[PDB]
Parts: sequence; structure tokens; C-alpha cells
Amino acid sequence: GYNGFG
Amino acid sequence: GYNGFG
Amino acid sequence: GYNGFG
Amino acid sequence: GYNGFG
Amino acid sequence: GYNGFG
Amino acid sequence: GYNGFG
Amino acid sequence: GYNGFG
Amino acid sequence: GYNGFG
Amino acid sequence: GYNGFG
Amino acid sequence: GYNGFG
Repeated sequence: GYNGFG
Repeated sequence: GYNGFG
Repeated sequence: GYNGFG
Repeated sequence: GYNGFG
Repeated sequence: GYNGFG
Repeated sequence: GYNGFG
Repeated sequence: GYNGFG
Repeated sequence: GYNGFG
Repeated sequence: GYNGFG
Repeated sequence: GYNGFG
């Protein structure tokens, strides 16, 4: 998955 | 999935 | 500013 | 996965 | 500023 | 995986 | 500024 | 994996 | 500034 | 500045 921050 | 922040 | 990707 | 920060 | 990728 | 920081 | 990649 | 810091 | 890659 | 790679 992708998180811009976390 | 995708989260701009998290 | 903030961009989750850009 | 990808995290911009972590 | 902040970019998760760029 | 990838973390910009960790 | 901060870029997770660049 | 890859960590920009650790 | 900070870049996880560059 | 800081670059994880360059």
C-alpha cells in the first residue's frame, strides 16, 4: 500500500 | 490501499 | 504545502 | 509498500 | 513543503 | 518496501 | 522541504 | 527494502 | 532539505 | 541538506 506520511 | 497522510 | 504524492 | 515518511 | 513522493 | 525516512 | 522520493 | 534514513 | 532518494 | 541516495 501507499501512505504519503505513514 | 492509498492514504494521502496515513 | 502538502501533497501525498506530488 | 511505500511510506513517504514511515 | 512536503511531498510523499515528489 | 520503501520508507522515505524509516 | 521534504520529499519521500525526490 | 529501502529506507532513506533507517 | 530532505529527500529520501534524491 | 540530506539525500538518502543523492
